[PDB]
Amino acid sequence: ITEAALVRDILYVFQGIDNIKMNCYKVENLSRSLRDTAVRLSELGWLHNKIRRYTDQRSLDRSFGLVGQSFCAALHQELREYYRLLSVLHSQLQSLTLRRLLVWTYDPKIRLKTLAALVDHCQGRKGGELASAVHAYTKTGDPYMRSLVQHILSLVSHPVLSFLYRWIYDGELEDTYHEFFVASDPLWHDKYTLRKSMIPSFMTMDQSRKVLLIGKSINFLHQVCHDQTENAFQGKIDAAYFETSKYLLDVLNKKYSLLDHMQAMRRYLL
Amino acid sequence: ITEAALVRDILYVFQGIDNIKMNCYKVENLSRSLRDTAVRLSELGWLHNKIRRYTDQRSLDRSFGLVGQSFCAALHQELREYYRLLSV
Amino acid sequence: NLNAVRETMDVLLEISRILNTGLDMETLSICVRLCEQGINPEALSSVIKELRKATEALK
Amino acid sequence: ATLFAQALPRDAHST
Amino acid sequence: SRTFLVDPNLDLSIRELVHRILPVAASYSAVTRFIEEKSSFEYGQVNHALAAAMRTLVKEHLILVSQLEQLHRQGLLSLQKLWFYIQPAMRTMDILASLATSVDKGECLGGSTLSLLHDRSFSYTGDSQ
Amino acid sequence: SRTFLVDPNLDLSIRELVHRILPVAASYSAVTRFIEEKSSFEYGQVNHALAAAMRTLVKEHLILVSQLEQLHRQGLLSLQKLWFYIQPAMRTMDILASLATSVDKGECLGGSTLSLLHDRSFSYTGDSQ
Amino acid sequence: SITQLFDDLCEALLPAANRKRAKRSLKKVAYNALFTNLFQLPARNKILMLSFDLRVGGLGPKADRLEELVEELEAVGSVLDLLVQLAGSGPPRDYFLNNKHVGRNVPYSGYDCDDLSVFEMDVQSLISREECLCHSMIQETLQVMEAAPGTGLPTVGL
Repeated sequence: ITEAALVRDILYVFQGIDNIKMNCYKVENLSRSLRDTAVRLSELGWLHNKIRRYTDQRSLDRSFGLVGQSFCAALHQELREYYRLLSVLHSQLQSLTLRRLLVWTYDPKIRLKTLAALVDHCQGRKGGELASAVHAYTKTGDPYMRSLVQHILSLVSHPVLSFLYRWIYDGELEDTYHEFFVASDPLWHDKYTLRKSMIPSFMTMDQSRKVLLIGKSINFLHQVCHDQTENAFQGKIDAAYFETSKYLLDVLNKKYSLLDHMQAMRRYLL
Repeated sequence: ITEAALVRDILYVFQGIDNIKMNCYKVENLSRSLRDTAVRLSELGWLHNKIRRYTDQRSLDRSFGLVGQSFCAALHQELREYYRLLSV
Repeated sequence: NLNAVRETMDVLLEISRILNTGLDMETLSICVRLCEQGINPEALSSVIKELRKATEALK
Repeated sequence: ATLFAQALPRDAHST
Repeated sequence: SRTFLVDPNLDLSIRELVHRILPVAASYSAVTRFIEEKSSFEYGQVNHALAAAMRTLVKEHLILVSQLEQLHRQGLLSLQKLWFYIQPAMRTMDILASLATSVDKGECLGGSTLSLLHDRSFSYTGDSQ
Repeated sequence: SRTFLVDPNLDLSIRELVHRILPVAASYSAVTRFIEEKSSFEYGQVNHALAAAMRTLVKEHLILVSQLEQLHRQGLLSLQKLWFYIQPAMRTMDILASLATSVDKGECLGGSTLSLLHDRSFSYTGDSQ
Repeated sequence: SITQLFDDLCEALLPAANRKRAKRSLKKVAYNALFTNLFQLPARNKILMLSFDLRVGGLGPKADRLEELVEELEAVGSVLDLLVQLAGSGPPRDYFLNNKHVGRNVPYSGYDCDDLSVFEMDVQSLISREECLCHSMIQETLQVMEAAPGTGLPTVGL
């Protein structure tokens, strides 16, 4: 068996398509110096399967949510590039050898090491609980991983910050699948519940009670009151707080005179 | 039969003038990947006939009226342009 | 006033972005405030092109 | 002036 | 819903990759049939302009196949290089082949074809493409 | 701490020189095992970035073996010529195989792994490499 | 703080990593070059002369935007006079484009063949970018994989 023949099959094992067959890609003759280097190279292709099965099994059911899509559709932009590398490597096979591949594919042996271990740490997490389990991969320090995962977080946390900017300025939460941590009940004491489970890790437990209070302040301002209208992130919550609440009292003291009843309820009832 | 030869006849079938002959423009060798794409392309020229026969059969009799002329003479300004594309 | 001088400073970034000037947001506020002092802008075109020149000799 | 001679359009060519 | 046949005697290292490219063709043979049918007047003034705006993308998909053949003459187009080029087309012609199969399942015309384009735009709230 | 076996029947003029090349492999089989272990989260945010910056050199050591095989095809690589080529690698993979065995001896994580890199940088005050 | 505004400027252009003496020497290049011009025409017109050169090479609406902002920036003049000097120093979709198939009342046009001709160049540049990458990715690493032992390696240079 010529060395070139091995270089022909390996360029397929990098994808899943099997001399080299299918958990290690056991190769089945040739010299021992060849089988060993194939084994490690063939195994990189096996990883590509574990990351492909997830983005194919969960791209089937329609009950994975809105966050579980921006994650399952951000594991593809990090795969087209892995399909561009396989393009270049195939054009030169017409020269490269085994010992020349090791340096070519030494870096995509790591990105296919974080992604193939990022989809196992978050298996049953849907909704925001998934955007909180791909953030527990940023406390790593490794400047190559912390700058990769901190990009997938910037895509996965886009739908979460889509409900938030909706449930703060308009107070109209809408999610057929239960993802947002503000659960409604089909106007102050009930119909609003802080979901302890679907709070993202990158929001402190106190910040989650200022959104449930700005959403409630606007939802209640419309129906019952009968009226219609990072660090910069923390400043946005407080800006939406020191304006909405200050307006809720004005409409509740001029259109209903809440204070003029407290005084009048002391003169007579007390 | 070279691919260039097909590109030579198709530029005529776009007009009505027929390898490609005359309701589909049945082409009559070459590989299947070529005949299929010619068939659809050749058929566009057949359409051009149906729109040309009307603006030629009714441009003959003088009992079509005054509206039937501004229609039969507005199907030509939308055909000179189709003759500019064939030029390019 | 700081709301006005923010908008007037925000519009001025775009006309420096489509004119393909390398000035980012920080160097712009530096140069805007420095031009606001009264320095002649014909000279500032030379210091930035030279600071960027000696910066390239390092890399 | 649509009766007399006018210049050619240049649209016939693939500019 | 189109089925394809490849070869009895072909290299297995190719057929497994061929079946990875075809899902952009089968997802295309169901869009071009949605245009040539839902253009009939008896379908409302909405199922028309939906089929027109769904045609400009088909035009841009025909340009992407032209630029590949012209790049194929110089031999610079290997099979592995192909699987990466069509990726923008495998995602778009996968969206339209899902609307054109969900507007005809439950017969929609008028407003009920404008509702479906407002929920299928809400599910992709984290795709941004 | 790896041990190797060469040959019962080999030329003595080779085995004495083989044992002069292996100390770059045994010093390598203890660095690649330091990366795949001290990358576990339960080791702090320092024993991580130490294992990452200790990986780029392993990448450049894999390129130095590639350029040797491509130079081996033309036969221009004699055994005597090999002992001279890897000398930059016998000094570097001898430094890292000493930190990776002195950070795990006394369990260090956090600051006590940043002190050791400041004394092992003071001992080589006259090496300059 | 004119003596400081030149000190903060010299920090931004300094690329992040001696970073303590270079700032002292770069402040010289700032002063050695500032006084050469001092030793040795309207404002909006200079933009239009650059607005013209925009429209010629295509990209009309962008040029109609550059003039749209300088009209609202009126209701500061010496600031735009500085940007026009560095115009060439910088470093080197929308479906509701032409799309005669969507609109409320789209006017009759007839075939154009001058929008479809600049819609295949939008694609031809794509396939020519993802091909130079594969020419600038297999080259940057084969220039090291095949060389003399120890050239591209930094640890062997010690």
